[PDB]
Amino acid sequence: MQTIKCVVVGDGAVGKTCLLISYTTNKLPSEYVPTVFDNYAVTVMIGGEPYTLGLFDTAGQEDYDRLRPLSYPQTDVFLVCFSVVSPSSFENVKEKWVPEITHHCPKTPFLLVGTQIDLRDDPSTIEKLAKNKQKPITPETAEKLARDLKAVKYVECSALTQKGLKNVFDEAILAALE
Repeated sequence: MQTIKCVVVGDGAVGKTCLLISYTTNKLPSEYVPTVFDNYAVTVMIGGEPYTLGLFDTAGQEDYDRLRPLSYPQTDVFLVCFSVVSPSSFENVKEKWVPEITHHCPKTPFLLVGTQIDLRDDPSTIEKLAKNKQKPITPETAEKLARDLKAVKYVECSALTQKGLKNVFDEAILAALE
């Protein structure tokens, strides 16, 4: 019903910032991409939809320091992000972190996302990597692991695939209803 907070957690470090500014529709072609300040609170309206969605990023443990409280969730929508390249972040986020998130509560809406798309690029990093090195892990591979359960969304985001995290802000208002 009211603005809701959301945080992004992934393997080690993911979509540090470029992800936070996704909706910003900055798109690589644009030099704009300040990372000096971490964003996680922005008020934007869509076609007459006044709401505010907070978004986190990298920060592995998202609390490297254990001293901090491990209880009292400050988010209602869990956003998992992994770089679309290197089965490392993919195999972990959806597998190793899933149980960590599940422990917090029985079941809750889960949005699936990725970072640095296919290696901060996709067109100049796929051909340069080598056809036999492309080893993509999103198209269907990602859908399988989501199906293993039942996330919510299914896409990526990286100064490009931010064709979702953009259309997400609007979906965020839907989460507030819950």
